[PDB]
Amino acid sequence: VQLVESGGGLVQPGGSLRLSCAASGITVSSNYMNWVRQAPGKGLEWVSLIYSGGSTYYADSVKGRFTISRDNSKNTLYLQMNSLRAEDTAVYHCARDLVVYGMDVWGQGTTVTVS
Amino acid sequence: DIQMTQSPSSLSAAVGDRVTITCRASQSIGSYLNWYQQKPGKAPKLLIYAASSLQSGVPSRFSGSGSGTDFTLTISSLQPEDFAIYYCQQSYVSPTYTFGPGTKVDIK
Amino acid sequence: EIVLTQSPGTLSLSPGERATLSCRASQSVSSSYLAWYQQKPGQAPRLLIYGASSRATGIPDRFSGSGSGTDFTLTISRLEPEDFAVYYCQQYGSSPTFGQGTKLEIK
Amino acid sequence: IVLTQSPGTLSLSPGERATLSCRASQSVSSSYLAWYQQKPGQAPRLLIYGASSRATGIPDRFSGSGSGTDFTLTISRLEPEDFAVYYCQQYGSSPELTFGGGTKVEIK
Amino acid sequence: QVQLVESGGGVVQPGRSLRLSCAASGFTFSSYGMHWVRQAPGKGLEWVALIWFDGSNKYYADSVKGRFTISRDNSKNTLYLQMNSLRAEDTAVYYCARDGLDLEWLFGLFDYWGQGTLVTVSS
Amino acid sequence: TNLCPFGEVFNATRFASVYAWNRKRISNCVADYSVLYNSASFSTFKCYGVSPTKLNDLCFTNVYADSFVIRGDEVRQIAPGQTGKIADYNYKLPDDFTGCVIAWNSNNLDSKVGGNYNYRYRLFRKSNLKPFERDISTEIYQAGSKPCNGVEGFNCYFPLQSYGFQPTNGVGYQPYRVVVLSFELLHAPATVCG
Amino acid sequence: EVQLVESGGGLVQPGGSLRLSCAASGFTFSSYDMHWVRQTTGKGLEWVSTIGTAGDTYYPDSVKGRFTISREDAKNSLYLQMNSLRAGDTAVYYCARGDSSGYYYYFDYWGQGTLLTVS
Ligand SMILES: *[C@@H]1O[C@H](CO)[C@@H](O[C@@H]2O[C@H](CO)[C@@H](O)[C@H](O)[C@H]2NC(C)=O)[C@H](O)[C@H]1NC(C)=O
Repeated sequence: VQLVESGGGLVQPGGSLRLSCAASGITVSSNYMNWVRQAPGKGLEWVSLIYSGGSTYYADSVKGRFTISRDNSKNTLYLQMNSLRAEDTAVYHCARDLVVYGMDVWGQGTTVTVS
Repeated sequence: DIQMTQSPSSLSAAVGDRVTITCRASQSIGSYLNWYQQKPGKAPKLLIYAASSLQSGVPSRFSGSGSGTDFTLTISSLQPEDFAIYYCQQSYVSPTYTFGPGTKVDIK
Repeated sequence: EIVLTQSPGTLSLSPGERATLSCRASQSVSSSYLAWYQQKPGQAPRLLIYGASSRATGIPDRFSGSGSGTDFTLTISRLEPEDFAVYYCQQYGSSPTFGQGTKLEIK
Repeated sequence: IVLTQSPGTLSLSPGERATLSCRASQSVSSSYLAWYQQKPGQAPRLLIYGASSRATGIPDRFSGSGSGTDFTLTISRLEPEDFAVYYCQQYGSSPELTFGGGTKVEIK
Repeated sequence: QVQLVESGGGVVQPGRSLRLSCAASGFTFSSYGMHWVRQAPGKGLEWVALIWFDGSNKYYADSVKGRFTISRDNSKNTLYLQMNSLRAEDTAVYYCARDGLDLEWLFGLFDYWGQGTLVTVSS
Repeated sequence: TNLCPFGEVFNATRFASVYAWNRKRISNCVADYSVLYNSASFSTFKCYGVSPTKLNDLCFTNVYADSFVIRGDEVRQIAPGQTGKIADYNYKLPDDFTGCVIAWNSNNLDSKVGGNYNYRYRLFRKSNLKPFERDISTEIYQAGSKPCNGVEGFNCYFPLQSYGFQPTNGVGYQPYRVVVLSFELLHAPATVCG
Repeated sequence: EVQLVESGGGLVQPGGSLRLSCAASGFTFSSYDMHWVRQTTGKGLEWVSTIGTAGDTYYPDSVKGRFTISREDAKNSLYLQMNSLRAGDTAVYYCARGDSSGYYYYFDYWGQGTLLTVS
């Protein structure tokens, strides 16, 4: 099992960016999927969560700005980031959630810098 | 906890113009909308209930249309007496009825 | 809605000793949603314990959690050079909530 | 409450076609009649549940059909291992859990 | 893959006690229902008892109620059936099975059986 | 003509789990809603499409009573247009729900020392439950692309999870008994009114 | 003609209590529902409580336990009993009459309201 992230780069403030997390060994369209970021010098923090049924949950600080979508054909989980701010600079990891058993599959992450 | 949003917060028009305000719902609430008009400092009054029925005694200029999560109140020709703060309220969920913010229609 | 505080902020120990890391919650929460985590520098986190005392698959036997209610505890029987990283405690209400992180260091 | 299987001794050559029945009064709740296989001296194993299905590890040569009072279990060409006693059971509700009798099949 | 084994059996004169045990592995033994099916020689099958997940919802059969107790341990993965005041008809092979239903809308159906244990009652 | 069965739904000894929710049909009885009023124990009395003060002047062809036992901190999911583990896999109400939902507390009626693990809920499901549908199954969920047959291991998990109600437990994590009375109206003539 | 003259407002110390009424006229006061609606400069129109035709009471999450509503059919008076007032309680309270058209609920006639301030 692997989780490979892509799309990271440099984006000027107020712009848009599109992250992807291709998955192999676990189906994107059949599990709970989580986006968790790691700002430097600070611990982990939840960003979003998508149910197997299409339900979407977002954290308080990213409401309205972020959108999480998935495509079954390419088996890749996304996260769309609009109205970017300087406090979003972190490393974004994708994880698969079992709720009771926690998240056991992670990705090495993609890095986002805005300035 | 049902949020209610109205826009625009201000709309000015000359006498005899057509006035239109919009009422939006957080979730699909069907046809359970009620309109209000409140003169400054006086008692609010009910103009249209269920978004299509005219209250028992109301000027014929006012009319209503809309369904789902977007509702519209239409005034054909403004008169000097129709300057007030309008409200729109849902009656779908009970007993906790929640009102909108209100729209102040100024006269120029 | 749930704030988890882990004490101490940074615990200094030596290899072989028994560690005592805690994760205190603001309100009593079911023990069937607490998962400890480990993260070494420049790496993705690893799952150690789910629930309150169950070792995850592929996890050595040194880690053994305990507790219920509000006070929880992670215990390592003997510290090894590979057990010095950042530890996280995760909770679950309507969405995951994470702690502030505790880092183990050599005495 | 009661279950009946007939004939109890079916004479069939290897291969060909086989037919079984678990007719009983007091029609099943929805479709709850199950089938089991018991080779001699070994614990029984399930073949068909829900009156038409296959358990995990049941070859496609076993088929189930029946609704209400009459039920049947169908097997295509019999490999020289499906010659044993089968059991039919009503499940689903109450302590009425009952098993049938025995429908062992003859080799020749 | 589900593994069920049985321990306990033999010869006992009528009027004493015996205790069976069925250890299981290969699945979570806190979310599945248990059973007890016994077989007198050359006669047929008969269900005996049933126990839920928590070990509190025992439904015996009509012809065994009064001297049978079904016990469940979840910290050890072992099912139990204590036998008291054994009669002459009680000699059989006892099978422990696993309930493959939700236990609330429906119960009953066995998905995997054990092997069995002969018990004899005479002198 | 007799008093309606709204005396056993609210006062039954044993209540159903969320996934296997029991449904009662109520018909050909004179509606007696007085027990709902002046109870001082119903901690949630919400009605959708009909006001609770006008229940005694309305004709209802068929009244459906549904009973669950859920966690205290997720009673809000039982409503039209709500999403969650319960409202998407266990229970569902359509966007045009016409009824009243009620829920009170059972801190010491269903909870026992050491934990009452009787009440369970669906935790894994492929799709979204259709409204007013009860999908009950024990088939083990296949999370990955490799077919799984019976075994329980990696990428192969049980669909049902048990609650953990206890005596000393938080208010939001305490058991709640919730009843739904869908006052559905049919195009067929209203055989029963009032 | 349906006038709802509310009365009883005035300066009140924090944590105090009041009993404000709403006198009616022109209609039967035992067949219709009574509600209390408050208007604030901050959050606008809000629903505070209500009483029905069979002794039933309904209060919002914040109002519950603090305020109680009452009816008096003989004297045609509707009361609101308020206990343990908080600082953020200043508003103009309107008593309203509840009317229906089938399944829809609405308020047809409104009062004048009294200013209530906690100091
Ligand atoms: C469920 O049972 C309780 C009592 O066990 C009922 O509460 C009683 O309600 C009647 C109706 O006025 C009162 O006269 C009694 O005083 C109440 N009992 C107590 C102990 O106060 C309750 O009504 C029952 N539920 C339903 C729906 O009928």
